[PDB]
Amino acid sequence: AYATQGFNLDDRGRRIVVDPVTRIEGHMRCEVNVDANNVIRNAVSTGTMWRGLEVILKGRDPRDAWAFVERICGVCTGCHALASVRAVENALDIRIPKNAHLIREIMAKTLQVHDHAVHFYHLHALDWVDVMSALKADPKRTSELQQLVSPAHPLSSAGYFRDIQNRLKRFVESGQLGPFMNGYWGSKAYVLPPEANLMAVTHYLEALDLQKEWVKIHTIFGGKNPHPNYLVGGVPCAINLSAPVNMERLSFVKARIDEIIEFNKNVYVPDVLAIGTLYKQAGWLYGGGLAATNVLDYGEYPNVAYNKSTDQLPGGAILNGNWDEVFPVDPRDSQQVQEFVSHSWYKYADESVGLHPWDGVTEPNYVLGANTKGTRTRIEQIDESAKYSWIKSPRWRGHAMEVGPLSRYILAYAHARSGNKYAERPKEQLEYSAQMINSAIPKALGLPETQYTLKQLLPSTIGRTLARALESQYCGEMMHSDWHDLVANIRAGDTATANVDKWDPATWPLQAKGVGTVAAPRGALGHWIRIKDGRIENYQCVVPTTWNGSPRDYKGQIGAFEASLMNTPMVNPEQPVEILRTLHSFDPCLACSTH
Amino acid sequence: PRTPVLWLHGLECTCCSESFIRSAHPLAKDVVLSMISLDYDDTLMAAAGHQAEAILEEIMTKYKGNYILAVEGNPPLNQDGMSCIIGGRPFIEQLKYVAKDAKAIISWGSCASWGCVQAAKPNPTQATPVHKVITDKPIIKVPGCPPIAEVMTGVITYMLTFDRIPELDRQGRPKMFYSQRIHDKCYRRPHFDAGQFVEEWDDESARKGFCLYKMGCKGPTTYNACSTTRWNEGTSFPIQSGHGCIGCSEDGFWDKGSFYDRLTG
Ligand code: SF4
Ligand code: F3S
Ligand SMILES: [Cl-]
Ligand SMILES: [Mg+2]
Repeated sequence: AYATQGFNLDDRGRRIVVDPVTRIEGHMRCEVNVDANNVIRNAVSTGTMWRGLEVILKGRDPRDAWAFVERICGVCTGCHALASVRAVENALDIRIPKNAHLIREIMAKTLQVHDHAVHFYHLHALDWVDVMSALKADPKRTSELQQLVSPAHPLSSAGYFRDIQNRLKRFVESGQLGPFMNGYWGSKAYVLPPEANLMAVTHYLEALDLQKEWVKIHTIFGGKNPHPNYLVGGVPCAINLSAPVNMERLSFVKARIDEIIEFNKNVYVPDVLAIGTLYKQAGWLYGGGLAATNVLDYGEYPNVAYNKSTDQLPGGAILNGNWDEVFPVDPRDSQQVQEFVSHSWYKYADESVGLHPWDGVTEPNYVLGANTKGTRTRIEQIDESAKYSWIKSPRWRGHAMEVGPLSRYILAYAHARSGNKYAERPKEQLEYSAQMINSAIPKALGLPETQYTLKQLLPSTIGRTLARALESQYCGEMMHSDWHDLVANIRAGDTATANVDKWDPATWPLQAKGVGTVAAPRGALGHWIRIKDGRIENYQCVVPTTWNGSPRDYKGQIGAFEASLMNTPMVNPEQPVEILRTLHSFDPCLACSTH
Repeated sequence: PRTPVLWLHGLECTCCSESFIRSAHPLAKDVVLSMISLDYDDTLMAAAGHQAEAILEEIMTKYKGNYILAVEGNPPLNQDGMSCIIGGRPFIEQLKYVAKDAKAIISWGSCASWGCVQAAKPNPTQATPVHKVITDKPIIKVPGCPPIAEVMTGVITYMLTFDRIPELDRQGRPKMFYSQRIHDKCYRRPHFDAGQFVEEWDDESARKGFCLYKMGCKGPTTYNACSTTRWNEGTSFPIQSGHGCIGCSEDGFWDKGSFYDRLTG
């Protein structure tokens, strides 16, 4: 046992293993120890995959890199491509034209909405929603709940909910439960009434049909989704009012954006507010982890291209829960972002040191500690005192940080309180949400009104889930504005989409280094490149789930996943309901984390 | 009864799973609820850990020789296979276990079919396509990074309707989707035939939709349904949106030179 970051870690209790962790992207193993009362007192995050993209990129053409690193992940599809072209453009001093900037922003914000909404319904919801309980719901009371939760949503009739319930009934009655097979249904960890469960399952199905429409924005500008195409110097989708982009194509994009705004406002945000309220009422405010102290994001979405002071999700770092002081974060500073491998399956010359990604090294070293139960190819209990993950350990000035929508919303709130007007909308969303969760929704449902502050509500698994939903809504609103700016710019006579001045490597400096950062759906993404004689000399990625899912560092400090599980009671230690609920609130992408 | 599908995940980026749920005809919702029984899939399944593991043996026993194994991603042979760990063991062991009693095996995407990005030089994990590991079972390759959504659901629909693998070419790809090269029916073909090419991004030729051959388009050597079926309910495809085909459905496309270097001859 040892103490770190205000957590008292203790591995003397009962050991529980969850492998595979499901309803995530990629491969993760989680182990915990629980005390005599089933409270988690130790948590261990193990990334169980590695592909070696950083190694594969060496020697290749910087202009091709985006396509390779895009394939780090098909869920957060395109965010790595964006980071890569930004990194290369930064290295080569390339400034992209306004239309390329706006199209990239629209694609980024489309990804945010798609990723967030699909995560919540198709990966996260089953941690809050009991599908079998939905079968016992009254269609009429479910209609009445829907009208209270979101009066503007037109799909609310008793008949509609009855037909959905009937389809669920016959599916279950077939004896082939598919994705619901061997579930934790009926656990006391589930608190929603039957009607809330049926509403949620109905929206699960609605979202599954709708999500395919949203990504058609990627298809127009990038050719396909998943894995739309990008370009160093701009975008390939040339404009002509026989061209990739004309007014009809832009009108199509606007129709999709308008649908997105309706979904976020009428289905997604209200569901999360309602579900959050009910779990708040149950007292389930666990999962804060590092969000209560240390959060980071690079900052994103400048109103004015290349002007970071205008970031609409302004970033930085907060330490020790002090929301009155946001420290600036510089991805170029060798003493800020560093990665350790002390407890990771890699090797450095000196593993007491953290490497900035321009100096990063990725040499695999799969080896298990002396206290392992099992063998090298048949692990029963992983040894977290030694190397236990394919995920590196990123830290900021040595501090362990949480990243993600919650981090961005805490940073936005802090910025807004200091007088940053670019963060006014996120502040508005947060204050609106707190009032709904504390007062409006309880009043509507005949529950007691509560008085939680944002400082109390946000650092929790509920808060982390809320921030994701609000961010989806904000991104939809922002790309609506971007669309108007794009069309206005084109109509004013600027049709440029690519700067080709430095396309040819004969124009390049003989060596260069660059960094590209992105507020990816799961948090702070950076790609760091060194170019030599037209080729990639070094390419290192530090990805949001690398931060959140990181194993312990040289000092033994825990990462966001491990911290978030601490001190959480489990109804039944052999049913990982609470473990999944909190882990899923980070939207873990394990392919991203390891690359 | 609906045919069980056990959808395994090796080393992957999950693009194939994502593409599958974009299908408009049929809807993925209808496939899952009314066509197959998707009994194991890490991406969507309710159960985790021991409860998820228990599903495999239950289905394999009850439906022996009568379930479909779908594989996304691939097994690594380096790091003693532990660069992809499932249930404390190498993925390759899970793959071989579930494969042994499958009626048919679908290799989804370029990862499962050929190796894709992780198998690009120098392949640090020795990522290996499914057919090089499983050599005694019928395998249909559905390559592409990812494949087109309707190609994926089209393969499933055929297999469920007919209880047969569709006719395959010599590389194991379904002829109903992979018989044409992109260049055969690419709408920019009249420009190619007339020697009308984009030569720099956003030049006048690019704004008129001229052929992308000189910008590196690998359509002339790539078999897929992209130029006709197109992407995301026929909305576009790479070439229509202005970027050359990078050859993503072809074996080893990452190591055929820069995507922006034109084909020779
Ligand atoms: S764009 Fe590519 S596929 Fe289309 S005609 Fe030109 S070379 Fe052939
Ligand atoms: S890059 Fe792939 S998606 Fe089609 S157009 Fe070429 S085969
Ligand atoms: Cl390949
Ligand atoms: Mg890295």
